[PDB]
This record gives sequence, C-alpha cells and structure tokens, in this order.
Amino acid sequence: HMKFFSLADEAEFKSIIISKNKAVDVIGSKLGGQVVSFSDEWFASAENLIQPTAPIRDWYDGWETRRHNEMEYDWVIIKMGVAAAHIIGGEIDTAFFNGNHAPFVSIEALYDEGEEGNIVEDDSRWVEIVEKFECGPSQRHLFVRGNGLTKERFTHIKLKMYPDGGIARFRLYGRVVPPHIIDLAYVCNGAVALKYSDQHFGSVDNLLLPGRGHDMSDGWETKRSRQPGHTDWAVIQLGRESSFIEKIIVDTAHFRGNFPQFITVEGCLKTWVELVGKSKTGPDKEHVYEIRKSIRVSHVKLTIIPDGGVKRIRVWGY
Repeated sequence: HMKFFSLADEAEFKSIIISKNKAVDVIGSKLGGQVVSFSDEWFASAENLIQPTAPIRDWYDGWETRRHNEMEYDWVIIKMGVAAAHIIGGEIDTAFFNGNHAPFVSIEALYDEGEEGNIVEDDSRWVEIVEKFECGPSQRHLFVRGNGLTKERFTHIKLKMYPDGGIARFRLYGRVVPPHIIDLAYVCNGAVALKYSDQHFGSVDNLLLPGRGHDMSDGWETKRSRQPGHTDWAVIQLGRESSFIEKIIVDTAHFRGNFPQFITVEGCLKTWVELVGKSKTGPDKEHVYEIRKSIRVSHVKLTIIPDGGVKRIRVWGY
C-alpha cells in the first residue's frame, strides 16, 4: 500500500506532501527532532539521519550498524521537534551505502504525553504506520502512505532496519497539530511554506523554524539577480486563519552582505492585500512591523527585493 516516487517526480511528491497535506519533516533536527535511542551505531551515528544537510562522501554521513545482527532488526527512536503530528510520508536516503544499505525498512509511531522518561523500543504504544519495504543502494526513496494522513496523532517515531546496514537520511512528513497571541507563521503551530520564486541556499521552510539559527545555511536565500524589477517571494500558509495581526517580524540574522534591499509582506484569504509596504532592510536584524490590524488571512507572502536572504518570518496574532 505504500506509494513511491521517482526522483524525476519529486515536484509531484512535494505537491502531495506540502500543498495537499500541509506537511513538514517533523523529525528533522532543525525543528528540534532528537534521537532518543538506538539498537546500535557501530560504524556511524544514528544522529546523522535527521541532519538538515544533504549527505556527503568524505567516517560515513549516516547511521550504520555492525554486521550480523542476531535480532530481526536494528532500530532508532526519534522524538519529534513539534508537539504532535499526523503522518503522510517520508524519505529514506541510502546515499553512499552501495550494497550495505538497509535492505528493508518499516516505521512505527507512538503518542506520549509526559516527558516522563526516555521511550523504549518495546513500549506497547508503538503502532506501525509504514509497512516493511525494500530499499536500494545509495539512493533516495520518497514515499506516501497508501491511506494518506495517519488518523491518530503521534509524538515519537521508530525506524526499523531489517536486519542491519546503513542509512544516510530519514525524513518523516506530518501535518503538525498545534498545542491569546501566537506566532501564526511558526512551524510548531502548523504553519507551512508552500511556494517560492527560488531557493538557492537554504529553503523557504527555514523561515518558520525555532531560533535565529546559526549561520546563512539555515535561512532562505536566493541568487544574485540582475533583471530590473526582479523580486523573490515565499508564500506561507499560517497555522490558522488570523482574526488579528499584532506584529510581523522579518529577521535577516547572519545575512550581512546579501540581505534584501527591501521587503514587503502581503496577506490573503484562500487575492493579495498589503500588510507591510515597501520597507528598507538591514543586515543581521529583526525588523519589527507593528500592524495591529483586525484582519482575516490564511496565507502571507514575503517579497524580498530584488533578492537576498532572510532567516525568519514571524507573524504574531491570533
């Protein structure tokens, strides 16, 4: 019942994951995903599986276990960085494991309330959500569950590899369940980056992450453009339709020689209306636009002029 997408068809995969199911990688370290435990890690750390970077050759950039596992499977337990989610799909990348790749993978999940302790492998609450499937050498596998979004919500993921081997990356896509003003554009509140002009370095989904990040690689950055009147833009579905917007924050943290010259922010109800008009931007700073407007919008569009890099956007309201 799992459905797999060719690399040539990643655009269509992203369509389903993001545009239709409003999903994000809920186990990525960049939104606070954490490896809780693992069976084994002999050749290469489990922690590599959730790193934001694409895997590289030169050590192995991945999780790899000892040979001849006497158990049926090796495993890793991962706590999501969001509070809870319904699961739609994922990615397993066996990059550079050319024969010693994981032969088969399955995925289970559970829902835990109290950070009461470190979850164990044989917890009765584990529920299979992706049935066992075959993997190939050194490649990306893009999957969607046959039944679409998981009915129940979950907080923790178990990856099973039968019986042992290597995996470079593991992404798991889910529609976040959000847990008085909030950041309507925050990833943990169900906000998702939908559409973009260009992503040269980083990605638009980085706009909605916790923190101000560490360097340029964890924001959204576009190429140096030359055409007069060029802009770049990013559309964000908010976690909720707004009733009020208090405050918009555009953060150029770490973008020092490549921050946009100007920005605007529009909102719309899914017909775009202005929230922030043309505003001069600076390097490496949180720009705070007080809006204080009773308005009903479902999406925002951030426009950077003519190009450059923004670390985050925050849309405070309710």
